[PDB]
Amino acid sequence: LIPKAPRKDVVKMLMNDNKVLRYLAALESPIPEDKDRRFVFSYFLATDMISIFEPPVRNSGIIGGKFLGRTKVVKSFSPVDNPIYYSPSDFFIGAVIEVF
Amino acid sequence: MRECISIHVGQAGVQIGNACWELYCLEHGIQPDGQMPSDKTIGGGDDSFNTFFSETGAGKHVPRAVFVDLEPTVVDEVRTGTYRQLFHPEQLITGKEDAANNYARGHYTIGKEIVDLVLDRIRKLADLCTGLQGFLIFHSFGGGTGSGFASLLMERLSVDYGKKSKLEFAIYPAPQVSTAVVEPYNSILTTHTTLEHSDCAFMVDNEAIYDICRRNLDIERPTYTNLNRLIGQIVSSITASLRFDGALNVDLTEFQTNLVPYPRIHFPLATYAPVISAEKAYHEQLSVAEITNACFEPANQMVKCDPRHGKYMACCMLYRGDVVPKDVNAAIATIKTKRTIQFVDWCPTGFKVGINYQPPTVVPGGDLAKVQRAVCMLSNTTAIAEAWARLDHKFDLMYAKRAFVHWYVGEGMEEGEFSEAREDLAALEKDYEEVGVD
Amino acid sequence: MRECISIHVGQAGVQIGNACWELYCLEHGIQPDGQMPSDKTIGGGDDSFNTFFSETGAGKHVPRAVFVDLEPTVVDEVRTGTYRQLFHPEQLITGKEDAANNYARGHYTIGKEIVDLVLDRIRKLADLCTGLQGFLIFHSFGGGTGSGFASLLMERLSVDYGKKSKLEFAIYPAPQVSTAVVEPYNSILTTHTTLEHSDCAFMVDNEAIYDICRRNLDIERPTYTNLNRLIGQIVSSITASLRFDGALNVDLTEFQTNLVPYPRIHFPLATYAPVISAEKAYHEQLSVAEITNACFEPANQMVKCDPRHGKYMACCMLYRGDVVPKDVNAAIATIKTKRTIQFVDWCPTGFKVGINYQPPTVVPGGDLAKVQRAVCMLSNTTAIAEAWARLDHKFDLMYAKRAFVHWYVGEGMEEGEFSEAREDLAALEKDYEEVGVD
Amino acid sequence: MREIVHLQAGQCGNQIGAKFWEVISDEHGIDPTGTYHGDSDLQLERINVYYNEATGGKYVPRAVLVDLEPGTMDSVRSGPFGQIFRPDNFVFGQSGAGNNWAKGHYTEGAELVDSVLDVVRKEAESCDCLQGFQLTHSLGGGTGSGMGTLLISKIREEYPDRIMNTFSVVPSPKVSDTVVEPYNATLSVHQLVENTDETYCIDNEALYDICFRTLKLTTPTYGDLNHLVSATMSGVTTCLRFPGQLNADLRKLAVNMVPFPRLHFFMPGFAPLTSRGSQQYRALTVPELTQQMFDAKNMMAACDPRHGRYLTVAAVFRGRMSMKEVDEQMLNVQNKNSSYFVEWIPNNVKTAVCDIPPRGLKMSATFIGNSTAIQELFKRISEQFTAMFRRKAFLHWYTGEGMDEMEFTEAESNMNDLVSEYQQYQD
Amino acid sequence: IFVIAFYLSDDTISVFEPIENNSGNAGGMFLKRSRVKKPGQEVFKSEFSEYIKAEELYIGATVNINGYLFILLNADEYTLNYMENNTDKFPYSNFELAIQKLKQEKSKSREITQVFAAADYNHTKVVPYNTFRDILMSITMGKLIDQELITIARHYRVPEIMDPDLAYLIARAHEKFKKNIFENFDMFIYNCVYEDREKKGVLPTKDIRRMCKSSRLPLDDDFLDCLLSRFEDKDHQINYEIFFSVLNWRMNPTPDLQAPPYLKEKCEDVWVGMPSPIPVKYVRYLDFLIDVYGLEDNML
Ligand SMILES: Nc1nc2c(ncn2[C@@H]2O[C@H](COP(=O)(O)OP(=O)(O)OP(=O)(O)O)[C@@H](O)[C@H]2O)c(=O)[nH]1
Ligand SMILES: Nc1nc2c(ncn2[C@@H]2O[C@H](COP(=O)(O)OP(=O)(O)OP(=O)(O)O)[C@@H](O)[C@H]2O)c(=O)[nH]1
Ligand SMILES: Nc1nc2c(ncn2[C@@H]2O[C@H](COP(=O)(O)OP(=O)(O)OP(=O)(O)O)[C@@H](O)[C@H]2O)c(=O)[nH]1
Repeated sequence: LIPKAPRKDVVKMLMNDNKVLRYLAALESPIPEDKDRRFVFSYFLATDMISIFEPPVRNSGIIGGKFLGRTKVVKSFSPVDNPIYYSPSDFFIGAVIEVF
Repeated sequence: MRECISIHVGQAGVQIGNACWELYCLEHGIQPDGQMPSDKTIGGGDDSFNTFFSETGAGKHVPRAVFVDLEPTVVDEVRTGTYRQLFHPEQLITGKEDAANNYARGHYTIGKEIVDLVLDRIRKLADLCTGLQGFLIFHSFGGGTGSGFASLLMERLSVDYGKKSKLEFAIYPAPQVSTAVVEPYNSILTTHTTLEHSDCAFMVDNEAIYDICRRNLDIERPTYTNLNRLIGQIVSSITASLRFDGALNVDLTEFQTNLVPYPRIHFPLATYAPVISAEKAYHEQLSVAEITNACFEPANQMVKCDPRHGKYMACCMLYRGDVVPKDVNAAIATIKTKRTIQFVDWCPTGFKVGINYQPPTVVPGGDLAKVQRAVCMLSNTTAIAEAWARLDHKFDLMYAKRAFVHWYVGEGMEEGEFSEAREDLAALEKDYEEVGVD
Repeated sequence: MRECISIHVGQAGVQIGNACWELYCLEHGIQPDGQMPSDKTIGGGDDSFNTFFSETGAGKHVPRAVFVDLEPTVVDEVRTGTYRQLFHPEQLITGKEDAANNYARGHYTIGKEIVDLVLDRIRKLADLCTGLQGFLIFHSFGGGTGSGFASLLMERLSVDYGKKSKLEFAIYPAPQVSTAVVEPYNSILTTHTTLEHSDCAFMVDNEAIYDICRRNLDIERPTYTNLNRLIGQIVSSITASLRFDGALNVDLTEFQTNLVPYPRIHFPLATYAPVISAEKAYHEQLSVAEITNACFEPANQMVKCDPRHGKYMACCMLYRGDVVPKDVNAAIATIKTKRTIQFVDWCPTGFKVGINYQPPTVVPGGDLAKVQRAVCMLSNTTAIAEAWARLDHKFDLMYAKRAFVHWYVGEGMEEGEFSEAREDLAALEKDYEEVGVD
Repeated sequence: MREIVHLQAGQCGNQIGAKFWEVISDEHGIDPTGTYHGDSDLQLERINVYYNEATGGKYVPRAVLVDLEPGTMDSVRSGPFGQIFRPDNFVFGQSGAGNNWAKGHYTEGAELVDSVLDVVRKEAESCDCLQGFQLTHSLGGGTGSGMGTLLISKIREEYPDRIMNTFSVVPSPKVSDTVVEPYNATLSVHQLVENTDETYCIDNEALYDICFRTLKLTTPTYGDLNHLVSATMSGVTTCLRFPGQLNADLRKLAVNMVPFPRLHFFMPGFAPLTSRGSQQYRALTVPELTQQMFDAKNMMAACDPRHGRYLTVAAVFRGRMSMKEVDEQMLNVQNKNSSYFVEWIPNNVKTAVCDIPPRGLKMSATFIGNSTAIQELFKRISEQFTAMFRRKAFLHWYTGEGMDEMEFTEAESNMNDLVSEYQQYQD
Repeated sequence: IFVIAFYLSDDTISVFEPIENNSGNAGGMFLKRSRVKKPGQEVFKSEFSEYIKAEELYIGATVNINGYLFILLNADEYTLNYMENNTDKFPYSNFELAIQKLKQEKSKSREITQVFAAADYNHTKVVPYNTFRDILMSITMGKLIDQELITIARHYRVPEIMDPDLAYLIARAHEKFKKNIFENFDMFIYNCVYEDREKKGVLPTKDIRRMCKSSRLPLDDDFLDCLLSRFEDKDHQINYEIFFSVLNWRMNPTPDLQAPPYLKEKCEDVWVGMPSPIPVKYVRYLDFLIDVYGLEDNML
């Protein structure tokens, strides 16, 4: 009849504050000139939060910086009813990832 | 040529129409699809169907009828029967509102915006026809809607044509049974409005129909299927003169010109003598003398009027099937000699006899047996005055208490008609005794 | 010989062109691919199809039509639909910008630089034409584009060719239904610019087609799949006499000479009598008498004008199928003797009958009937001046307040022409009044 | 060919530019990257009304972003579609907004208008023939107003023959947060109305009321509001890109809607917004479509037109429709409230029928009607401006920037002229 | 050669004529779609006079059209098809009856054998139709009618049903690409041989077609359908790599097109003679010979 707000977990969102993780990433590019766009991961154990970043690369060309702010990317293995956000328990060397 | 247009207004007319056209199609041999078998009778609309069905270049015998109904339930049912491809689509005029048993609700609030359509139908029949001998109007008086809209359509057809007969059947209000209490009100309203426009209005009663049923049909629990079937066979008999041929012949115009005595009084009664069952006709036997005696037995008529409490003045006998004229005239002479019967002076000749040779037909799975001789009897006698006596000393109490008039006045009516109707009826009964006396 | 040129100006013209052409190809069997298998109807490009096609050295039936439009969307959809391969590639002239409901937008800003191309195309058709009876032009008054462009094209082809014929059919804006408050503006502009060149223009109404569709065809949610197929049937009916042969024939020159009484006034009305659906045709009846009665029924028309509010001066019967002169004349004589119609004393007769034996043809996935007797109604009356009174008083207040005039002055319009329009309209008004006077 | 180039200005021009472009891309099946994934033949066919076509099947959105603080530009950049935006178009300055209309109109824009004009005429040359440009900005928002006024002023002479369609957020009457907002609005509205032809007025409070009413979700984001407004704009955009019977032209709408030279300000409304259980509790019938369609609550621009009437109205409907239902509903709405329209032009309604449905739900529509429904808005801004100006507070900043009050006088004069014109025409 | 059209809906026989080149007709239609008298009645009549039925328009026939004796030789395939579909009033087309007819005679078996043997000289496994009809009329003493010989030729025809191969289609493709300046498939094929996303072997064609439409590959959708037909399998997942390698024009010759004239037509010049165009071109003996009596040889 009448809705109500959902519930949040103070244990998750206060205990391990700004616990962050970093990784390096490679991509497959249409253009042959993009073979080594070494990209960086950043994970937050606050809301299973994910962000991705690009370091400036000296004199090789491509501008660096930010490709996407912190995002609750729903897992490609997370159906429309079940919102997983690529639980970091899956990340491993040479993993398989598809976002946007 | 020789054709009549059928009109059925109502709750009260749908099932009887269903039965009668089922009998029609059965007897002419129409397949309920509509066409003939490999026999060659489809044509330019001119063979035995040229009187009832408009079989046209499409090869389908199309009934020349219009049903108009206020409450779409039953008409949807009749379209969801089996003969729907037979019947004509917009000859089935349906509405969305009942007349709610109120004469004036039927005649004023809803009816007027339907007469345009019904007139369009009847005129598009009037253009095609050439003989247009008249109409067969089916309604009732104890009808929630068959009263007022029927009166209005009668008025318009009277004012546009006064050059064709007007035949009316009616299931009359039961004398002592009254399903509705608005029955006396709307019934007398219908009567006093229709007296000065109706050519031949005839009656029959459900109670006496049932009495015949459990008397000699050996049916203690009959139904509508049965009642409507009986009335349909009656009308089939009265139209047999039109359909088939015979030695001597009469027409509905002759009926009017030769049964009603005077102005006003044109409400006679009817009967069908050989009402028996399978085994009864099997090991029994009918013949002209006893069919005459039975058709004039006081109980066999379908209204509770004792002839010995009245006096005969007119009789029309229709015999159908094989017969010789000798016994016919001899038996009617013997009945003339009879001492229990009563003839007034005016009618030394009072017997209109009409013969058709073709036997009456049966309906499959029905009640009536095979028929060798049959008769339709149409008699007019003074006896029926007592029924109107009953109706008036009924209505007088309701008027004394001004009961139920609030509905009519609130939907917009005034005392004028309510007053007038009583002395209209009173003039009717006074004329009844004035002519009954000598 | 007997061949005509079609012009389809505008968003609306080009689509009903597609629909009617989809009709045309069937009754001569032309396939959506435009080639028959091995059988032969080809020859010197000279046989029944030669009225509208010219099947040249590649055996492809080529429409004798032209399609000019401003917005490329619909010309694209028909360049990608089912019939682009048969339609001739660069006949289908497309633009890039609309007309924006402004008359002067199509008449001063865009139509100038396209008229050259279109006139070149029509001349390189006229050379291969031999008989060239005339032009069937389709525009629309409230045309969201085509009105201004049609004005210019029509006036230039009139001035350069003052000897051949011009016939105009156009969907007429509704008495009360609105798609553009600007519609009165371009309606009156087109009228006061066209009444002095148009030989005869014929108006119909979408609401009226719809009303027919849900009274008789039983279409409760039509579109103009349905109603365009209807109008295509209408034009096929008027051109069947051109196509086929028979007892006696009729021609557009006769229409020009014999429908219109006087200069200026050249506005008749069009109707099709036996509009009827599947089951009604299947199991009902049609003949000349009732179909004529129906076509003269006052509500069957495509423009709401009351014949009792009007008076007739001309009528043209187009009887197609199996009809014969005796019943033709009997029906028309009865119609004459009937008194509801009130003919003026100008023309003691008011009728022009035309015959064709070949029945009309059905279309797959359509609504029409296997009708053997069809009749096209083309009648000129006096009931219509009410509509022009309607339009002028629908216009006068809005001009007196001068809504949207800033648009027209910005695109380069002044007000002398707008002033002139209403006295042109009042001229037509008093003209109808005076010709009615007798 | 006819096509449109988009301009997004101010820190909410960012808001909506992001949401609007991403909504259209999702409608057209272009991935966030750009590689077109063709699944609707018609939209592939007519993509050129918005998009150029690049190699391998990516499509630049011919849209240009303008702001002052690089952080917001980088945020929208970081959005899921900043990659489908342009490093080309990423022109921006170095200063701070100061939320200052005066600085924006005279100091900050004086070194940005040049470059942005170069870019816009570059794109105009690049494409064949615009219908015009849609500009999404704020009137209360400081720098959006400061930029947009000057930009439209110059483009006016740049092309006197195209569509300068403008979209503006009305400050919340209950609160403007920024207290100089009434001053900015009075400054902007003058040049806005003077230069433009068609302006959209939207306010945040009514969208919040919708969120309470049918969204009922109780945890809204301005992003959800942007989602709504993106659908709103898409509704009027669908006509050009789509086939079937429909007069698509914005100039068509202009000549069918705008009665007088100086009537430009219009108010939107839109069609089924599906509630908690209405998905399976709502039957999609032309009666109920029109029922909600012409309703006071579902209206979300300014304030109940209950007080006023409707000068003229126009409605476009997406889906498989026919004319009879819109026709008969027009009859019913005219006969129901014979007074609630102006007698000034009988039959004041326009209809349009896009054959193409949205992707997922069958029937939708867009409403747009011009009414006497801005009187209360600018009378409100009148009382605020008068009350704050009578003591000329918060004005030394503007004196330092180089202003004076004669322009304030003439602005309020023109605005009161608008009030008088509305009142004398309708009333 | 006259168009006589039998309208089964009205029993009328339309007589129309096509103009010839440099001759003496300049005519055309002769009989306005009219029911016509049987040419075997009187002027004085008592009973219902008769009219031409559909019983006697057999192939290779005599007829009168009110005077003029018309003779009838040839027929079109669609008329043939409708002929055999329902044979109650058309027992002629039923070939089995001719089977019994020729099965009646036995003695002529070896005689037919040597006659047909000497007819050939190389045993080329075809035979000219003129020779076929002559030898069959001979064996029937001139008692067979044209129609059943036509039908039996139709049945035991030689099979020669072919279609254009890929050679034309690829040549036209190459030249169209030449016209469309986009000749270089360096811009397209390399982009594709990247853009294959999740591939091991072959790919659904619904992807190739859609990426073509996306890239605006210059071609008509009709040729798109044609080539996709010419390169397909049961699942429509062809080897895209060779698909693109072959559609590329890094090696090709260049033919071109003829007229679309009307010569191999049937109001223009092919043969228009007694073997009018040609019904079935060629035919072979041995099957029909075995079906008649081909015993004591091979299996029989
Ligand atoms: N005429 C006729 N009457 C019947 C039949 N069966 C019962 N009746 C009686 O006929 C009356 C029908 O009258 P109404 O019900 O008023 O009929 P109506 O006025 O046409 O309309 P409704 O009230 O809506 O059905 C009932 O009161 C019954 O007493 C029948 O088969 N035919
Ligand atoms: N002939 C035709 N008429 C249509 C079609 N669809 C809608 N209509 C009718 O077109 C009429 C209006 O035409 P306009 O709005 O003036 O169109 P236009 O001015 O030529 O140009 P557009 O901007 O493309 O619409 C209406 O009366 C509709 O009944 C169609 O497909 N064909
Ligand atoms: N995307 C986005 N836009 C917002 C949000 N909240 C408010 N806005 C509004 O967008 C308005 C317009 O911003 P701009 O047009 O960029 O204004 P400006 O001239 O740059 O300077 P300011 O008015 O100080 O922002 C602001 O005044 C805010 O009121 C939000 O939460 N997200």
